[PDB]
Amino acid sequence: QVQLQESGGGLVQAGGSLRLSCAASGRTSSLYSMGWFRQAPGKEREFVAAISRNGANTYYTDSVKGRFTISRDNAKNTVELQMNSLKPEDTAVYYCAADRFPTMEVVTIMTNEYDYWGQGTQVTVSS
Amino acid sequence: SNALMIGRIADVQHGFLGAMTVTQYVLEVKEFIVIRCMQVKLGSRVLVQGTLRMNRHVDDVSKRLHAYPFIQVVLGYVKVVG
Repeated sequence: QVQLQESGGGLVQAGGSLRLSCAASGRTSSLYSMGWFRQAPGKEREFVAAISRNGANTYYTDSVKGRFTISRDNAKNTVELQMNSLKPEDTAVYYCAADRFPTMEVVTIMTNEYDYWGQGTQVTVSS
Repeated sequence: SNALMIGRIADVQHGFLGAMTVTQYVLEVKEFIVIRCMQVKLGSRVLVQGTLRMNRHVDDVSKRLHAYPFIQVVLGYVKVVG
């Protein structure tokens, strides 16, 4: 019914940058808030960044503020995450998620409220 | 514009807009309406009191003005009457 496809990850050095992209297909008419989440190997999945359906409201976890930028294009059904000034601490598997909650401008800031999850893309930062 | 409505909570959102955190619920009255706030959980039968807002926003693709109506609570209340 809904498939999420992450791309753009991989390996980089400290201070470097990547741009993660997430394409959504299927019944995208039921998708609203889109968000990026990450899981360091062995720990809980954690909120990184999220954006509302209209793209007017965005939210970021404190430790990526000023380094990460989330955006979206509704004509292409894609959400993007520009990652700059990367640190070893950012090493994790990144997932794009979608929320079913029918709202235009409000961004969902709670992880367990997201309904759809992609397979994930590995991001490794080394020094 | 005042709304007094009875329904069941079908979805819950801990959200954020305009630098302010909000909690929203989907009220399945079957039609539905969103209740915005500035003991209520998934499955609750509730009675809601608040201002009906049309809350019109311009669609990105179609470029059309659409309503995205919600019942605002601040006067207002949300009473679990299950």
